[PDB]
Formats: sequence, structure tokens, C-alpha cells
Amino acid sequence: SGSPGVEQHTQAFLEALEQGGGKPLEQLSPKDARAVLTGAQASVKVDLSGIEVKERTIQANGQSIKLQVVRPANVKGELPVFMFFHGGGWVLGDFPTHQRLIRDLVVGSGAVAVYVDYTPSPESHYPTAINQAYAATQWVAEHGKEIGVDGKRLAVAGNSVGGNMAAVVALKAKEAGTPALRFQLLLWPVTDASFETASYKQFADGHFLTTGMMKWFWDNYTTDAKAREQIYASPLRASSEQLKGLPPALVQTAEFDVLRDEGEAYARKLNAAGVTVTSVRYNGMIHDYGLLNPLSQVPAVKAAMRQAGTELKVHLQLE
Amino acid sequence: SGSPGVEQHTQAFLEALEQGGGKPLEQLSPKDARAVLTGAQASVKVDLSGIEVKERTIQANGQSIKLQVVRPANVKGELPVFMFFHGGGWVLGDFPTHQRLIRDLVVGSGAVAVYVDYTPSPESHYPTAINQAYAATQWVAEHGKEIGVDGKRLAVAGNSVGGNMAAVVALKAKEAGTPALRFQLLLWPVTDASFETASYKQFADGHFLTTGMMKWFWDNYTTDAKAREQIYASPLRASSEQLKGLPPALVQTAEFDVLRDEGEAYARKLNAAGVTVTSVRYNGMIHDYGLLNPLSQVPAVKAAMRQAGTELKVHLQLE
Repeated sequence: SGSPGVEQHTQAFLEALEQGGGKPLEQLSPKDARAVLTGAQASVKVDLSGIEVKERTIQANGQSIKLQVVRPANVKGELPVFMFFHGGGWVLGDFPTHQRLIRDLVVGSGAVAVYVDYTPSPESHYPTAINQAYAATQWVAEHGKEIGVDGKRLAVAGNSVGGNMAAVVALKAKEAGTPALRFQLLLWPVTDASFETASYKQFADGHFLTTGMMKWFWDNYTTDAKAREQIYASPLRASSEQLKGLPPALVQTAEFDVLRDEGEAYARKLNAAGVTVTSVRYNGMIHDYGLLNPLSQVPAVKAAMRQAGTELKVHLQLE
Repeated sequence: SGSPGVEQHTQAFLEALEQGGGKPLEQLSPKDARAVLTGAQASVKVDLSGIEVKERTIQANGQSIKLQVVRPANVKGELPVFMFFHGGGWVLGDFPTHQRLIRDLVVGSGAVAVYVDYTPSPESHYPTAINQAYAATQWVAEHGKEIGVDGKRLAVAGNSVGGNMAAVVALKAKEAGTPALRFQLLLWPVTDASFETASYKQFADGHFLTTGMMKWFWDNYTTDAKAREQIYASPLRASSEQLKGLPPALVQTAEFDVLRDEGEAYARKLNAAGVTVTSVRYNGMIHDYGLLNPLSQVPAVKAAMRQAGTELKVHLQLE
């Protein structure tokens, strides 16, 4: 259905989905919901060139954690590196569904991505995945040489709940005093377990990500109300003092997205706390505009991805 | 350099490599040789759509063996399946270097590919990789339900030394009396540890795969002369009785390939032994025409890949 002002190809995409019908995502089993994203991402020819992908399993904070290391192809020597935390509402998502987005960030930045295969929900609940995410980030900082990266030049990045994860890993790194981070790339992040922002009200349905989906995503992640109030679940709830000293951020938000307002609000809180922030709203876009392969050639999406890669590159340079 | 009759795009490719210079592959460390293929495969935009890839580790014949299961996207239910053994001269190759070839076979056949991550040489020597290859093939036959396939409808496939591996797994399955195989797809296979065929003499240099490379590949695999004489290393040496009862085969050979004659000779031996064989020489082509991403849009290559997928499909049907 969409709205006046939705970018033309995105609007066509929304209409094609409406005609296709099918059950609301949140009425599916996690397995069947996962298959929706898998199938949709696979239905589109996309450019995945210019990268070399290798899996690595690490022992970090008491568990085995699987990584996918995505390196710019045909480049010798140590490279700087960004952790990549995937979206999908905690229930969905994985490496191959996100590979095109990751590839675009790697090719556009010249930096290595370290995808972390965190445990999905509801198989696990908060704070399992963020603890794995942080553990892997600390491991890369310490052991980067083993995977061809300079762990001292380290950023965090992610889309959607992965943007939540990147923001929270940055907070955990501050709390732990390690590792040092150059940059946080927050792509249309989830930042608050509340559903009353103006954007949540305006875009509740008809714009791909629905309020119904977000509540289901949060419910699968954790139904503990006290957990949801913690800054490691809802970083928007952090005080200025808690946010002070966090790494420079680029926050991209989508105009037609229930999560738009909380993402922009988080950018404002970082700014009020003295953190360097660039906050950019991509007009015409829906949530996960940079993830969804059917939208990967939309010119505004390409421009957003060029920016995301360039800003990673700018913040990951030698001194 | 090439020759009169090399297909036009292939000839341009050979000339571009000649101008680029660089050391002979066999003068590189295994690590640096592996990087040559990795980098070259990554330098080309290719279509990888229409598949879903998932890794699976199995316990088979006393070891952990890593698989990549490549399924046609958006398809429900049990599907038939082919093992995929990668090429690269035993020293080189892996899943991502071969992903486009595998994808083409999966999309074109509608069957699931099971890539087997056998141990490279010289890290291991014969018969380590073929024992892993067979073990994984027997595992899929027995446990197919666990990875969404019908293990009773099982083929083997591979390119180059992977074609050697597929042929040898078929012989091992005959010797072991299990599992039943529907089909063997031998894409420009290595079949004999000898270097005196007319094609070896004619195409020793200038056509990408050189005699120098083949001797180095064999040396890394095994320098045991007695091992090389075994049919599980050199299947061309098998007698008619040893070949009797093997599954139907499609053997594609390349016209401009040192390995052309031994591949065609193996097809003849299968035929003489009563095995159903279709043996097709793709004129104008060099070795690994179906692997190399810079050649993936050459019309003859697309036609060869359409055939390979179709023949898999034909032999993997219900009764």
C-alpha cells in the first residue's frame, strides 16, 4: 500500500507484495519466517564480487562462536575491520541473507567485515546474542592478526536489530573499558522497547515492517519487562552520562519506518552527550532498504550504501 | 597465446593473462596459488541467485567432515541430490571459488548439491580426500532426510580433479556395494597419472592449464608411484570388469586441454564395459571452462552448463 512520497521502485515493491498475499510474518513459525527472508533474498540476481569469504570458529567467553570473515579481494596485508551484526528482528536473518549488504559495505570501505553468527531468538533470549556479539568484538581486537586484520582499528556495524546490537556492543565496550572502537555504523536501528513514537503510529501497517512484526520480534527476544528497560536492550533509555565517550556514529534512518523516530532520537541523545554523530534520514525509504535484495539497485539505496562504506573507510584510517 | 580454433572470448582471456604476466602457478606456495584462484573468481560479477546455502558438519568414517548444502531456493519437500567434488588440482579450490559453477548446476537441475570440504594437498595426500569424499557420499545416502534430500536419488559430480574424485567415488561405491548412484557427472576429469597423450603434447603450454601445473598437482597429491597406479588414483587403469555396473555418465571434455584425451579415453573404457555414457567434447574450450568466472558468460559455456544441469535432472527423477 505505501504512502505519498515513497520512492517509486519501493512503492512498486510494496504493491507487488500486497498482491502476492500470504500470512503476516508474525503468524509464522520461526522456521517458516526465516524461509521468507531466505527465499526473497535468493530471488534476485545481485553483485557479490570483490570479496573473499572465509569462516572461522572462535572460543570466546565460554562458548564456540562462528564468524564469517569478509575481506576485500586481491588486497595484501593487514586491513582495518568492522564487526557486522545482522538484522532480522532477532528471529530471522543470518549470513547469506545479509551477504549482499555486507559485500557492499566491504567493497565500499576497503575494510574487512566480521559477521558474528549470534544465537537467534526464541532459541535464545536477551542477553545471549549481545554477549556473544561483544565477546567476538573483544576477540577480534585481541586476535586480529589471525584473521588478517588490524584489531586496533575496529568499528561496529549492523542493520535493524543488528544496529541495536552494534550500539549495545559499543556501550558494553565502554562499560568493560575495552576494546577501543573507531566508529559505530547504525543502519536503521531498533533502540527502544516501546511502541508509541509518531513514526510507530504513522507507519503501523503497509510499509513492509509492521508494528505487529516489531512486537513479535521483541516478544521472541525477551518478555522480561525489566530486561527491556536495561540500556543493553533499549539504549535510548541511557542517560547522557552513560552515553558519554562512545565512538563517533553514523545513523541512517528510513523515512517510512516505524523505527525512524527512535533511531533519530538515539542520535540526538548521543549528540547531547557530546558524542560525534552524523544522523541522516533517507527519504522515500522503508525499513531494511539496504538489506532487501529487490531494492538493492534503487538509486537512493545505492547512494546510502556508498555513504555507509565511505564513512567506515574515513574512520578506519591509519592515525 | 592459445591456438587457431579457440573460442573468441576464451582467446581474449588467454591473451589478457599473457599480458598480465606473473609467476607460473607451480612456482608458488600452496597458499599463494590458492589466492590466485580466489582473487580471479572474485574479480567478476556473477549471478548466484536461486539457491540457499547452508553449512553442515558430519561425523563420517572417524572424522568431522564439513559440507555446504546448496538447495534450489523457494522449493518445498525432499529433493534429489548430487555430491559435488571441487577441482583445483588438489592444491587449490574450495567452496566459494566454485560457488558459481555449483549454483549453475543446482539451478539448472533443480537438485540439491552437497559440496564436500575435502582436505587439500599437500596438507593431506592420497587417499585422504577420496576417503572423505566417499564417506560423505555414503552419509548423504543414509541421512539425507536430515538435510532435506532423498538420499536414494543420489549422483556424484565434479570438475577436473573433482571429476577424478566423482569417478573414483563411483568405483568405491561399487567396491563397497553401497550407496546406489543414479549418475556420474564428470566435467573435464583427470583420469590418469601419465603425461604422454596426444593432447598433453599438443597443449603443454599456452592454454591456461599447463603440463607443468598437472605434474605439480599430481606431485602434491602423491609421489608414491604405486599409489598412482591404483584405480582409485588413475581410474583409466581399471579393467572392463572393474568398470562393469558403474552408473550412467556424462563426460564433458574441453578441446584445448591437456586432459582431453584421458577424459575421452575413460568414457571409451566405460562404454566398452557396458556402462551407459554420453561423451561430449566442447570445441573451442580450455580446461575448467565451466569453473572460471571470467568465462561464465561465454555462450558455449552457458550451453555446457545447461546440459550438465539438465542431465543431472534427467537422471534424478522419481522412478
